[PDB]
Amino acid sequence: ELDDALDELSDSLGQRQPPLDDKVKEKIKAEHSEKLGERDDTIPPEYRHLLDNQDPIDALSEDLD
Amino acid sequence: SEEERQFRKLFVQLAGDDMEVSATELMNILNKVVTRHPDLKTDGFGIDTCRSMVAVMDSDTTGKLGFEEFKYLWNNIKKWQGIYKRFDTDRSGTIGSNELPGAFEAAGFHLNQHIYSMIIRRYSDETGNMDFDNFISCLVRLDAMFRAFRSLDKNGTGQIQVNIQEWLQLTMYS
Amino acid sequence: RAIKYLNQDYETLRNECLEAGALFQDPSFPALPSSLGFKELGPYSSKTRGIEWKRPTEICADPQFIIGGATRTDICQGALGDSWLLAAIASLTLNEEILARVVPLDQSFQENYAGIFHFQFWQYGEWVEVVVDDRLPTKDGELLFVHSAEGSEFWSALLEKAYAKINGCYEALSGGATTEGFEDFTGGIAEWYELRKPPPNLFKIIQKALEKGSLLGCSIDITSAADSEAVTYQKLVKGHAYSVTGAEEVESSGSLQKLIRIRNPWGQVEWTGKWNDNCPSWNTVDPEVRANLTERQEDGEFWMSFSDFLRHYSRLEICNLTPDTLTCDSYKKWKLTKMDGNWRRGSTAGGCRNYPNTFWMNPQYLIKLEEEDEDDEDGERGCTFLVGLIQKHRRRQRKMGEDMHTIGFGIYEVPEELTGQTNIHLSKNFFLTTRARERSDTFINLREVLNRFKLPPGEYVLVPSTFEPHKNGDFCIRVFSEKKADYVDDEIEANIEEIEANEEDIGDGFRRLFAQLAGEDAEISAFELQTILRRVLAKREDIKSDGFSIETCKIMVDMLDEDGSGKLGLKEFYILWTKIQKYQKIYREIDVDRSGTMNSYEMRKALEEAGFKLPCQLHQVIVARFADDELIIDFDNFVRCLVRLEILFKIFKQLDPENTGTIQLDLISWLSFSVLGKLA
Ligand SMILES: [Ca+2]
Ligand SMILES: [Ca+2]
Ligand SMILES: [Ca+2]
Ligand SMILES: [Ca+2]
Ligand SMILES: [Ca+2]
Ligand SMILES: [Ca+2]
Ligand SMILES: [Ca+2]
Ligand SMILES: [Ca+2]
Ligand SMILES: [Ca+2]
Ligand SMILES: [Ca+2]
Repeated sequence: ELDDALDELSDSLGQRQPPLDDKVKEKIKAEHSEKLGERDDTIPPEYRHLLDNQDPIDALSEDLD
Repeated sequence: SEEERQFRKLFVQLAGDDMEVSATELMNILNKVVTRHPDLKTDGFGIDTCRSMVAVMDSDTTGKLGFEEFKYLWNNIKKWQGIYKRFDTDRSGTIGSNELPGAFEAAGFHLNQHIYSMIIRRYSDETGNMDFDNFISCLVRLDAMFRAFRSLDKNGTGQIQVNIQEWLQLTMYS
Repeated sequence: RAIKYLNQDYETLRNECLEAGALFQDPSFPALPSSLGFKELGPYSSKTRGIEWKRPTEICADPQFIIGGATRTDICQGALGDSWLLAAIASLTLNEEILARVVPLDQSFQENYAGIFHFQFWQYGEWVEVVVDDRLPTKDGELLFVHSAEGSEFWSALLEKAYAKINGCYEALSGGATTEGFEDFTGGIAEWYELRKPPPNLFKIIQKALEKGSLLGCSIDITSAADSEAVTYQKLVKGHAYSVTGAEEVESSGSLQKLIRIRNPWGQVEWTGKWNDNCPSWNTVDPEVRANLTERQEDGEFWMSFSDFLRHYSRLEICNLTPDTLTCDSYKKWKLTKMDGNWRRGSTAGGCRNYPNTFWMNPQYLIKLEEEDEDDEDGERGCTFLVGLIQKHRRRQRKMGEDMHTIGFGIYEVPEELTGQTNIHLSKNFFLTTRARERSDTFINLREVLNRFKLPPGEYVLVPSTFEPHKNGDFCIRVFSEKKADYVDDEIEANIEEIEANEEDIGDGFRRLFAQLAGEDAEISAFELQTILRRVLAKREDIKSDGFSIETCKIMVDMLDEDGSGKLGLKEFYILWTKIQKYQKIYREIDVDRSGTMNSYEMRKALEEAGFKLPCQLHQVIVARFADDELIIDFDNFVRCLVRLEILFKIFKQLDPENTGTIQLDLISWLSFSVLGKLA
């Protein structure tokens, strides 16, 4: 009576489910890409020269006075 | 009027490295802040609630609140907190079903008996009394859906028409 | 149709400003140091001193949006390393029809001027409209960044601002592949050539690409070039994007000369080798051919012989408007499948196959190749497809000192016994014992890795990853499959399994159980339901939830409360429990890592498994709001998500009893249906 009903709801959910070492040992190599414009000397000289010439909670709590 | 420059330095300290307040951080900010205010009774902001707040403010789809998003949310909370205190006329720290209409009205949500009753059913568990966190949560949502309507009613007819995609995209936030 | 970035509507914001007699001030990308940068152009960089944001109307009295057309000479680099973007813009100007989609050509400083402009960018499978106010950074009265060779022209300046806006700031536009700009201006498909290993007939390929409206760029590898000299003795710039703007064959003193036209987005500093603007060998060409091809002009644009091009440049980047390779002599039919995903530390961020302990945690994607789609180009028989894995919003991470991840993907055959059965996840031991049938040509820190493949008909699993594990990022995948003669999916569907809840279906056993759970009033309330769910979940380790919220239970009640009782009677609780049984069956089956929770990938699978055919934008919306900051959804939120979605679909069909695309609502019932749900 009630504890039984809950056990029964639970049982109705069912039962779940159901080691190896790396056999193929597949390996991947990484490349780095070229980033165009990343170097400062790829910017026009003219525009290079142009460019180169209470703790917080208390403060907020205070907004709510 | 540079409450603005002071609030910018304020946001930078709580936002941390990414310069954005996440749901987790916002949960921490809000819980710590309402700890100070015993008349703003609440069982806490959960991550569930805070994530919902971030979702609906998340204009740029970063998953966190940037300055402008936090500022808007905060200013709403600042306004709504005062509404809350004003219309807690029995000073119980919560908003009852009799206190609710006058408080949603003052926030700019002028509903009817039926709507208020459905709000009280959906957002009040405490015998028709609404916590500070449920209250903020509900108004954030109302505000979001209000903005959504205004934006979709561009001709200003008082009528929107949505397909299934925009319908689910707007309503699944709330 | 096109996503409105930040929910800003151009015509709405322009019209309000015009009616207000105001000029637009964008609150989302304000005229402040934060919009410039974060390090080299941040608030604390001395390079930012004296910078003032000026509207074009503040720096001249008669600004033009476009004058003399929108042409490549309108794109001159300023004080930012965004050559990749600018070469993209320059190339785009050569295809007027596609240029007109990125740049609404009708904008003006003279009519309906309100200091607001708009642009359109392709962003990871979607077109996106971006509005900007016209305040542009200046120093010493001059535009600091991109500017037109025509001083009073502002379209390109405004385009670069709009593109800076979506990336957070201008400094974030520094460094990249020209393909990124090409793509964001076309949604096209990349084809890349290494010039040290070029295909034969590459000059014909280049000519064909240009004829066809493809966008072309080239560049010189700088790492493996004069350490600290980017500018070579022949005035070429290394590590810098150029546009390829033309290709002609000319007869020169009796000899055939293949010539390529190249543009430096500086709009200045040109090749000084053979065929430069001042080369005496132009006298050697027919006068009218000379007059049509060449001008003595410092504009960044020059000719060189194809031989010199091959000896000097490293790479040709090409963005075609179809998935068809340029080396093919016919057009094919194509199907795009767009998928999206997320790698998140703690769950889906598995890294590549070098990391077999976590590799199996990556999201997996089905690629089905059809017998009917078979072709035999190159004389190989199989199904042609392209996979392009693109990592998203990576420039916004620059502030964090984060850049592009090293990305790639592998393709695996699914075992015969597993065939025609979606929801499958290939295990760790599967990867430990079986090699990829195909992989990406490399793993590399490019925004996109795009490869062309041919495999036999069947079902394959694509595993996209970063190289190292525990890297956070969003991605999307484009799969282009070659097709025979079709004209699979484009619609939004809820094909959910409906339930038997007639009195005949419900037996004594369940009736006894219900009566025992309902108590004194013969009905189950939300409070009772929460207690029930708290209690049954307490018995099960395999179903994680942070308790079960009363607000979730209230929604479950309302979903099924067909009489108006406000509580659950026999048949209503039967439907509910049957739904709960299905929800947790799905949840546990799809629970690959047996975490007791759904990561973002598992949730996608569960939504499909529950019968929802949803676009990616919906899926992302679901993980936001229903997931935590680790992008994990527990059982409480899982049920809330699926319950709400079923509610929303059904509210939509109803209000639309005759299947038209749309629904009509006023503010009162909009706020009512979106906030309070089940009402009708
Ligand atoms: Ca943060
Ligand atoms: Ca945000
Ligand atoms: Ca009260
Ligand atoms: Ca509460
Ligand atoms: Ca022009
Ligand atoms: Ca020239
Ligand atoms: Ca009862
Ligand atoms: Ca009922
Ligand atoms: Ca899991
Ligand atoms: Ca939860």
